Amino acid sequence: LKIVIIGASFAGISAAIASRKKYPQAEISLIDKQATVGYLSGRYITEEELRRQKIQLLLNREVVAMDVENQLIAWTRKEEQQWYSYDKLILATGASQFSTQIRGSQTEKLLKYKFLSAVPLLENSQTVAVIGAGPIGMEAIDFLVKMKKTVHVFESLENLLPKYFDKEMVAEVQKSLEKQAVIFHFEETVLGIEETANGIVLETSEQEISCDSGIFALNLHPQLAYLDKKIQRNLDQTIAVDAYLQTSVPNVFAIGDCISVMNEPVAETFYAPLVNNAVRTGLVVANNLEEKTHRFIGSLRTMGTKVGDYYLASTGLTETEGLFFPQTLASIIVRQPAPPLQHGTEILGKLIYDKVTQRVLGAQLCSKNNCLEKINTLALSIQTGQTLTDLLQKDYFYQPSLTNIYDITNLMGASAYWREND
Amino acid sequence: SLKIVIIGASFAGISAAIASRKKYPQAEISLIDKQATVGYLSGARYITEEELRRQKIQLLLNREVVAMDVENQLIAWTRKEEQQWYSYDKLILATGASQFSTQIRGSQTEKLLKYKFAVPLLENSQTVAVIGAGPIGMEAIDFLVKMKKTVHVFESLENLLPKYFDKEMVAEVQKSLEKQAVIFHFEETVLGIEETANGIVLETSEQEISCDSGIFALNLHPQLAYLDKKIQRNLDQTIAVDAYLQTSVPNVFAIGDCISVMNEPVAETFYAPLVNNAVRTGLVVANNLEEKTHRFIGSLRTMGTKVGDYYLASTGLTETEGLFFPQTLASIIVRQPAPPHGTEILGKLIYDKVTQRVLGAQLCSKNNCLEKINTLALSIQTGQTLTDLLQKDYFYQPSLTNIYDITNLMGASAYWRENDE
Ligand SMILES: Cc1cc2nc3c(=O)[nH]c(=O)nc-3n(C[C@H](O)[C@H](O)[C@H](O)COP(=O)(O)OP(=O)(O)OC[C@H]3O[C@@H](n4cnc5c(N)ncnc54)[C@H](O)[C@@H]3O)c2cc1C
Ligand SMILES: Cc1cc2nc3c(=O)[nH]c(=O)nc-3n(C[C@H](O)[C@H](O)[C@H](O)COP(=O)(O)OP(=O)(O)OC[C@H]3O[C@@H](n4cnc5c(N)ncnc54)[C@H](O)[C@@H]3O)c2cc1C
Ligand code: NA
Ligand code: NA
Repeated sequence: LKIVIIGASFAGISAAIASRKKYPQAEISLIDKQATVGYLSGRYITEEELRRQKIQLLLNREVVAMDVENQLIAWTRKEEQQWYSYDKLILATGASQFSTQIRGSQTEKLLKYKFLSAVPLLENSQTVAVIGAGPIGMEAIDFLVKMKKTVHVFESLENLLPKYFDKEMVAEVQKSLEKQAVIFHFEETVLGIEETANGIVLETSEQEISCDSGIFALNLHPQLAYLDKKIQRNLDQTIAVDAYLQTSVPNVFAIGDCISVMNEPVAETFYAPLVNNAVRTGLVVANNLEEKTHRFIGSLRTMGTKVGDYYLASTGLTETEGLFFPQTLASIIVRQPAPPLQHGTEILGKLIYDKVTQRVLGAQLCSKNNCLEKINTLALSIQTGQTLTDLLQKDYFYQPSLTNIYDITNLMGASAYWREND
Repeated sequence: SLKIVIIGASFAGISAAIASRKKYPQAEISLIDKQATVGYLSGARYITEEELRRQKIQLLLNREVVAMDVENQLIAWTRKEEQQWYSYDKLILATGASQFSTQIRGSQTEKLLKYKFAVPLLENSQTVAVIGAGPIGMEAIDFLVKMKKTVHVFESLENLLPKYFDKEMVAEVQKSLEKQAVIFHFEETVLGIEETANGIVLETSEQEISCDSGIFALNLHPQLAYLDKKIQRNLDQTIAVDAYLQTSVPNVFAIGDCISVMNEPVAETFYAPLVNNAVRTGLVVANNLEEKTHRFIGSLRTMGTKVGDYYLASTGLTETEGLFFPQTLASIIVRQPAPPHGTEILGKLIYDKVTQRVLGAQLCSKNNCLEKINTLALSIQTGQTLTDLLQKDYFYQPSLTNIYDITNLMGASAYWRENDE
């Protein structure tokens, strides 16, 4: 069996490794347009580790073409094209193509994040623009605040990390950052950028702002030129796959940032470019290369980070995006002093559930205490179809010096349950 | 005007009271307890009488229930050596763990202390004995080591926290304590205790050990003398209940420590007097006083603690516990350095070899990863397979987690390992 994987990153390396365990005999090739793979960027595994695991790393080769019916792909190394055949093809190409509707976005003064590899332009900057307040955006605001720069943040949605939190859950986080030369512009889109000799002017749907330079923190898209046209694609240009991560054509699969994941209990498609989706989809394709053995469970955009002094975690549907779903969403917020027997710092928890079915659909957490791991529990609760009643009584552990009497996770479900009984 | 009466104003009882109020804003709710005060911890106030009072919860303290009549629905208590009767529409039994019970000869010695019932007897002792290496015993040892006493630990099972960990998982914690004058006697049961003028001698299945005093760290049982003999009970004396927490008689329910809980997947009925079992059964029973609406999920004996520099957590069946079940169980150990190069996180996963259903987990590390046990517990209690655990959602962030969560990894490792075979 010849398993060929295009993309030697999180998704691809996971698929490679997972494939090696399933098929100890199979010939496995990992292809990538880079000099070396194995490290995080802007060193979790060594080429020797892939090698010890009988995985051929064909680097410096950029895939440029495909032939689905003859089952071949073509890469271009040292100016010379070369075709390669496959029995199974796994697309783990990620998303790095910069595609915007911003006029004059090709300014060298507008840094495109992932390509980051601090930098002269930023150090010589006093005021910097950040386009996008998603996870990538907040990371940039963080490093810019450390460098003591003035920051202008542009976000089309209502609040910071909009796809993960509802306004009230991060209102304090924003104020916190506002006291640190961070200036927010929500519900404002960057329409164009004028390059001056010593800076840039962001032309938004509301005004013009001056900055010395800018960081593009919006989600990039999959560079899928090499893609065979017979392969079904989604409107947003991601590759369409079924619950087994197979493309619309025989012997070709796609994982990670290539595809659009699904939040099943609410059967809706969305693009969640996260490391956990990359690792999970990769480990799973490996068991569906010949037979539809294990359905991908889907994604809930589960995330956890730290913005300043605040630990923030999120998973599932936000109440805000509930306007676009059939479920009648309801929510409750719980405040409970941190685990040292309710004496510690406040922990804010929001739970989103279906008001009719009482199924848990989303959760948000904000605190100065690092309780982030609880998001993995809340995520599991939603992913297994629990109701307020189930969450309310799930097992949890108590220890007078380590926890509170009743876990905030269980309490979130109970509080919602009680409120639903008037 | 439903009159709900709750005997026992502790974790279980107070939870039932709170929950009963939520469900019945217009109900008469009485909380009865033989103590003077309520809402204090043990082992500094988690609820004030003023609080329960504000929720219209009739606090009837200094009253000890000594009898009840199921047929006519009444209970009787002794206040100031004068009996009194009280009626109820719904009665919730939430008394706790008090009764001292053991077949040890001479256990009546005054030199053998019962944990929970700076002590003179212990400070005058240089060598103290602890009977039981369960959670209660591990705390006594902790207390004793801090007082710099020499400790002799007796445990019928194979290792410390036997109902929570298999031998290899706590081997380093044992050595850790043995450097602090703790001497362990596993697979050794105390048969009798001889009292001397200045100490005790413990007759064991293997030898005789001298100590100045001893601590009984075995689980105490519910004081159910007042119980109407009409209520069905288990062999260990706990009160039997159906999935909705009702006893075998009309309008009487039992929760917390009076009760035995279940691990449905393996059809195991056991006694696990834990605060989490007390609180959950208390909140659930309040919804089944009339119609059976919500089945109590049961318990996995989920636990988390810290011994020395070690954080230990457990949930479900240990490999050793599994040997007691017909179903064949397997396990795998996973060592993952903590995030970002950090200290080792050691986890063991127990699963059904045939169905690949996750059934138990154990964690040990110098890193506080205990919360991960709540997640593993949810995986088991929810019926996940190794495959489900392998791909469950988890969050990643370079400064806080590893690339692939150890919880997911433990499931994947078992899956892959099973594939090799
Ligand atoms: C600044 C930033 C911060 C982020 N922070 C987080 C975070 O904190 N937590 C989190 O979960 N996620 C985070 N992400 C998202 C995460 O990095 C992605 O979800 C993840 O990289 C996806 O993995 P992948 O393997 O699918 O794609 P990639 O990691 O992009 O790998 C794809 C590989 O394919 C190769 N390739 C592409 N096209 C071709 C071709 N035509 N021919 C040959 N090879 C090709 C590339 O060289 C690349 O190595 C962040 C992203 C950015 C940009
Ligand atoms: C040393 C020690 C350490 C422990 N550590 C932990 C731990 O770390 N984590 C954990 O989860 N659990 C721990 N536990 C167990 C935990 O304390 C119990 O599971 C919990 O207290 C049970 O709650 P309950 O409300 O059912 O009973 P209890 O808390 O025992 O309360 C019963 C109440 O009923 C009253 N009562 C009894 N009889 C009568 C009567 N006849 N009439 C009127 N009132 C009566 C009593 O006054 C008492 O207040 C520990 C126990 C001990 C001894
Ligand atoms: Na909706
Ligand atoms: Na067995």
